Amino acid sequence: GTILIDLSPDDKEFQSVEEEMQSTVREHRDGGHAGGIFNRYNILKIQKVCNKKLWERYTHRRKEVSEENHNHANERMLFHGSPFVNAIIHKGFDERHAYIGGMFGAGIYFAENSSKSNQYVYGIGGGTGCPVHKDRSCYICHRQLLFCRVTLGKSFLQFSAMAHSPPGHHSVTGRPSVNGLALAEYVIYRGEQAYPEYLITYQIMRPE
Ligand SMILES: COc1cccc2c(=O)[nH]c(-c3ccc(Cl)cc3)cc12
Ligand SMILES: [Zn+2]
Repeated sequence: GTILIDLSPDDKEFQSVEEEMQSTVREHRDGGHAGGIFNRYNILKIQKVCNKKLWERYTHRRKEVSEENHNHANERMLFHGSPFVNAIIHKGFDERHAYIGGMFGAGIYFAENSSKSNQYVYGIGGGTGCPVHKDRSCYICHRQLLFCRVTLGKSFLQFSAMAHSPPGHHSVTGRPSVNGLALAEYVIYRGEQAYPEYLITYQIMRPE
C-alpha cells in the first residue's frame, strides 16, 4: 500500500527537509572510514512516503505513549540509514531492522546528524561500501536515507563517549559526552514508534 510522491525543489517541504539534511553534517571520529569524506550532499530526489496502514499503526502507538506520559509523545524528526530502506518503506520498521550490536542494545537506531545515519547506508561500519565499486566513500553511486517521525515518550538518558526499553521508559537517548560537536542518537524498541516519512536520494560530494 505504499506510494511515493516526488516533491518539487520549489516546494517549501523539499527545502526544509534538504536544509535539515545539509545542516546536520559533521566530521566523524573515523576520518570518513565508514561513511566517506564530505562536507555536504548533492540531493537528487525527495519523496513523501504514503502508506495509510503504516501511518495508523504509528498514530495508534503514539497515543498509547502520550497517555503514559502526561499527553506528551515527545515526537522528533530523525534520520535513519540502513541497507533495508526499501523493505522499511513498504512493510514498516520491525525487529529485522534492529542494530543487534548497538551500544544501547538491540533496538532501532536514529540520528540527529544526517552524516551519522550515512555511515550505515551500506551496512554496519559502512560494510564494504557501494555495491558497484566497493567504495565506502563513493562519490558516484546514489545513496538513500529516511527522515522519520519518531515517538520517544519518556526517554532514558545515557551519557556516553529486540530488547526492551528500560522499565518506566519508551526509548533511550545517547547523549554525546566527549565530542562536543556530535548531536544525539536515539533508540526505540518497538517498530510502531517510527514512521518513514521521507525518502531522500543523494550523493556525498567530494570536498574541493
Ligand atoms: C550507532 O548506531 C546508529 C546511530 C545513529 C543512527 C543510526 C542509523 O541511522 N542506522 C543504524 C543501523 C541501521 C541498520 C542496521 Cl542493520 C544497523 C545499524 C545505526 C545507527
Ligand atoms: Zn560506487
